[PDB]
Amino acid sequence: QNPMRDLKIEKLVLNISVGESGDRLTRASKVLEQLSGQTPVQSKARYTVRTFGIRRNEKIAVHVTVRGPKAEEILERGLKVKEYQLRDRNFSATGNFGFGIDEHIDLGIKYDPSIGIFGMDFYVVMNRPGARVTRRKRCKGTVGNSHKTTKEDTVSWFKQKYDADVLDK
Amino acid sequence: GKSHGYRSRTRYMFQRDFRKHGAVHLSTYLKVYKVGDIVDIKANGSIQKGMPHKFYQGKTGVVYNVTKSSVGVIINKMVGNRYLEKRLNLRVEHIKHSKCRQEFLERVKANAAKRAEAKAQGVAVQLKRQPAQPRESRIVSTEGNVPQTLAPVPYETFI
Amino acid sequence: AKSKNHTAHNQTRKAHRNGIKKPKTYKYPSLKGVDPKFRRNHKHALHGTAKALAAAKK
Amino acid sequence: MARRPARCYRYQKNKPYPKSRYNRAVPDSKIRIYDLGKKKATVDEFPLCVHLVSNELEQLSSEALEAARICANKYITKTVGRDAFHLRVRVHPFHVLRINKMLSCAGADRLQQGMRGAWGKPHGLAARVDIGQIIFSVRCKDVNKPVVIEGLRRARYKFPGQQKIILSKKWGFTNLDRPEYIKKRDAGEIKDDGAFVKFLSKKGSLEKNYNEFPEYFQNLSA
Amino acid sequence: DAKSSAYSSRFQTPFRRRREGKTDYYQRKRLVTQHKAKYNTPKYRLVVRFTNKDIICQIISSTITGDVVLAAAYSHELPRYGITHGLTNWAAAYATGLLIARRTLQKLGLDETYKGVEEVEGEYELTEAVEDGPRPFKVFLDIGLQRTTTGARVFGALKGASDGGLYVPHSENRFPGWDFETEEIDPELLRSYIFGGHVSQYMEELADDDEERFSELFKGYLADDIDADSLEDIYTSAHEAIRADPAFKPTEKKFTKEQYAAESKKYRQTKLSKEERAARVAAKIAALAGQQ
RNA sequence: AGCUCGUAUCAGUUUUAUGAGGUAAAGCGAAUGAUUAGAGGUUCCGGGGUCACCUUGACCUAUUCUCAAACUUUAAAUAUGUAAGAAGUCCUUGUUACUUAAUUGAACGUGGACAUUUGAAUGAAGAGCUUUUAGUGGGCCAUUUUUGGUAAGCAG
RNA sequence: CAUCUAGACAGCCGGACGGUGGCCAUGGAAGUCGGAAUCCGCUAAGGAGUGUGUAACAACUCACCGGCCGAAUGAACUAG
RNA sequence: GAGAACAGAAAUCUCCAGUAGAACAAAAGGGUAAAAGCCCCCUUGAUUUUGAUUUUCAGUGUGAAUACAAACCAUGAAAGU
RNA sequence: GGUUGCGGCCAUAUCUACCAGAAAGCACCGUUUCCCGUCCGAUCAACUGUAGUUAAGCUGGUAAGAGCCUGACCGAGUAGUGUAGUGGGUGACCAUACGCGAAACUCAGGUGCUGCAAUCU
Repeated sequence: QNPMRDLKIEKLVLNISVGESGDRLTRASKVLEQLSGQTPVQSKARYTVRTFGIRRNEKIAVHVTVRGPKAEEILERGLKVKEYQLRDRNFSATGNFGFGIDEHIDLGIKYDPSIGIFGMDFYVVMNRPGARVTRRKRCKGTVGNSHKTTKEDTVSWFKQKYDADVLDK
Repeated sequence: GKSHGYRSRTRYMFQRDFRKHGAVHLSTYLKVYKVGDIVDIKANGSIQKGMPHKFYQGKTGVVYNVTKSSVGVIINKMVGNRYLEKRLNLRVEHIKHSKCRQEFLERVKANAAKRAEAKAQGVAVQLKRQPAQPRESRIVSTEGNVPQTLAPVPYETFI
Repeated sequence: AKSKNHTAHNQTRKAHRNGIKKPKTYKYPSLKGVDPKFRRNHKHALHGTAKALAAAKK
Repeated sequence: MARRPARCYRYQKNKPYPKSRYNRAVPDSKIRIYDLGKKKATVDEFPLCVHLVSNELEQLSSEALEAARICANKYITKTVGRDAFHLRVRVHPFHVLRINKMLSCAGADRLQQGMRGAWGKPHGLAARVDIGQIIFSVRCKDVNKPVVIEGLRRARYKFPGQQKIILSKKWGFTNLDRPEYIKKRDAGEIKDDGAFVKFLSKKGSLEKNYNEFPEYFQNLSA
Repeated sequence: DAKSSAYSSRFQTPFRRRREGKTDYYQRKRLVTQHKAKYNTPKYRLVVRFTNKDIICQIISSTITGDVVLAAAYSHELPRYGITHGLTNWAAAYATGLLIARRTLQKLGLDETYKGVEEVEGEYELTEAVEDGPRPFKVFLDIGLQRTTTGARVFGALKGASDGGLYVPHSENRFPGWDFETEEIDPELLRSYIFGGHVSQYMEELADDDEERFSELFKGYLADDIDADSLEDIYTSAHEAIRADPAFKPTEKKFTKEQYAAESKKYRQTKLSKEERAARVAAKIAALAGQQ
């Protein structure tokens, strides 16, 4: 159809949410910089809940965002543990999709001592070439309704790549 | 305890007008005020610096001072049995040019032009305004306008 | 004990018996509150044009 | 404590004083039901509308509204059954009455300061009505006209002031006259909505008007 | 989605150019306003805008009915002066800033004085007022919605206008070569940016590296056979030609405005009036109900 | 007690032009806060009924009834500000240490043209200004608006 | 609003074949019934009657017309 | 609202809608959206000299505020504040 | 007449869907050595207008579109209100006289115009 209307990986964000901060968070930061090749940032907690052991601005989470071919190769190895198959669920109404795993230290990297075992949440943001018009400073417009990402075009993109299957339930 | 603060009873008069909130449109900051020009005060409530008192909203006075981001306006204020002149340092977004003066100015230009033409022809060219004079006699014909009769309507409850 | 606290009865009639007269402003009003850069220049302009008219009238 | 007579709060002497964030300790209304009878009936079932209309600018208390609601309902239910009428109490008691409670015992001058601190605590609710404002609207069939007339006449005795009973040329509770409602019902511009009807407008999306009023466009093609 | 009627009724739209996104009106208020004791003297704005493949510089003054233009300089007039490729770089921004400064100086008749700097060395220098003469023309840089970044092209045009004799007030913190550890500019790095050393050193490194990206980019350089050492020569030639003839020779304008209006009107959509709108809904009220 | 002048730099007034207001009214298929009734559309963020089951716990949409001194899109009447010229208008060119890129503007000017009416109506009964001092500084009633109060020849 | 010379509203004389007998809890379903309405063989006259009679006629006025009186009447309201 | 291992009403992330229904120390009201809100950066103008003006008003004080002049600074790239 | 830059009035300009766009221009797009800034060259900064594209932005058109604006002898001279009466009524309030005069509703039309400068089969 149109080469400017095909999907691509805008960004792919790995977020983890540790129950507290400290040594577990610093091991969580170094496993992500070994994962991504770039340093992550430590998300501070918004409030105090009384049930999760978190207080405000405690840095209870770590997230990092990869883009481009680094995001593409980490999604290939992110579906290798998810067996290149997924559900009709986990796809957002705006075309984005994400999935959670329970291990990365012995997934595709070498295990090293004193780092722990950490699961993580992959989340993938899908759009077309042309998403700058809602992100640039001068003339921050909208996106056209024939140019948005839906569930249907992104599961079709998930079919044409990875030779994947949907609705494993 | 009763209160008589600077902006007491200014809930509605220091609003912004409906769907006219936000920043002031930029013809206000580009209008030029000279000393002796007549302005009327309508305090834009979105800007708090240089805000006039609640008495001066809707008042009208001559500009005696023109300053960096503000003007100086002379307002007569009824204080008991006499008027006192009040000098207001107001930012230009709380004022606008009164159109009563410019209507007088175009009447002056019309009167000067009519006096210039009355030097040639039509002297006594009626410089003064006349009020709405009573109407002269007219003939009201009835072709196509036969007078339809009317009667009072009966009392109908209409409910 | 108690009395009348405040009443604006007869106050307008009192003000209008001698009339609420206008302040009766003059030509050349007071330059008190005008911009001091303008006022210093206005002094120097009138000092110049006084001598200019004196030299014009010799 | 015992309630004052209705002559204390008959006239609209005060500003309307609703239950709000400033007036919080207000007792609940003695009237709670405002649609009675077959309120689920269609508008075509009850063509006649009879209005009880105030002729005086006054206040109707919530107790007077509840007593008149009970008395009017009891007569019409006993006479022509339950599903032959729909009674609607138009006015609502939002105005809160205030009472300055005076002690009636001996030596009350020591414990009460008189008109010092005389602001009244909330007493009850009242419905502020104007001249020509409709109090009760009872719709029914054309057969049960004098039953509803006598039911609304028995409701006047519980009401202060002077009230008049008029039959309405409106088709039920609608704002349209009886001939105008007949034309729109015959042209298919009227859709039932349980208690009221939705009318077909000549403005709006034609796709939504086709989805909501298919009978009009079928009859236009006919 | 599916906004309520009450929301649309109460919705106060912003100003139209805020809705478009081209104007910061909070910024505009404190640029275009004037000291009220400077009664009818306009405040002149040097507006440098960056669309793709263009630098748009215009000296403009805000009035009641809109902004009038003194001198507007664009990128595509620089192929006349010699700059054939790279019409949106830092050096081209300096050239069009130099061009608009010389253009408005000759428009107001101050071309003989206020030469700025004939030879460029890359130092922060405000154009001083001459002794017993007219003051330099005071314009102010209105960068609009671009971000204030050290070593940006809007400060390239700011430097170019200041070097052209136009008095535009600024500091050297946003010029390239600005040290963040001391308050000292790098004049050699600024001069290299002025004459295109940030492109020529990229060209010689890419030529030493490979050929594929050196032919995908810079293909107009190979088309006109200009080299890395010739960038400074053609930019100095562009600077001398700008000083010599800033007189704004306009283009030819072939196939003129009546034909321009005619050809645009044939490929435009006309509006159906009340009669055509009533006819087309009468067609669709019968078509969507025609025994449907 | 006057003083300065002699029909005004005026007026408890209107008209015209131009504002300003947010009360009365009106409005809740307009926001906010209340409000009565039903109609139609669900995610495993419960079906309490046979695990995707007609199975009632919402929410949303479109209606509908009634309001609001401390709600409001709107919005009067009355009352209120200003102006309706000779201290003004137009043209030329003088000062500045102010301002301008400028022999640019601002302010103050110098010269010159400004009757049928010197620039709306009506009146002016003299206008303006200054001094000095007495008494008073408990009020009350009536129409209308209005607060507290059940009301008062009540209080405000 | 309903009748009215085809005879009205009053007044006075005459009036239920049996329809409650496979439709009635069969409370006292045969009088006029509290949980019911439609039946002609007549139906101006033959009524689950306007009428909890508390015992398959224990009771009169009345459902609606006749009779002949031969002119307007009745009902619901409204306000002086 | 839609989702994402632990993770559910509520821990962190992402996207969409969102005229402000948030926040602006504190009562209530007004005002504010590339902001007056949140985050980041730099500072001390919360400085000096006195004057004038507005409100309360006797057009007195006090308090608070407003616009400047002369400086000297802060910030910004500047206008400006 | 189209576009671009800066605008004036700040919805007749907004919003929700759908369609169209010749040439120019805008835009998406292409790449990170330097200035620059981030977790992330996504934003921003730089470089090339070169590999492409109208897909989107943008503009224009369509909707018995919602909204908004204008007008109406449309509601309605109605509600309200100034003045007046030794008017009425027990009062509540209403009526009249001389004026002024709405709002919701309903109907009809419309859906940006314009300034400066540049550019365009």
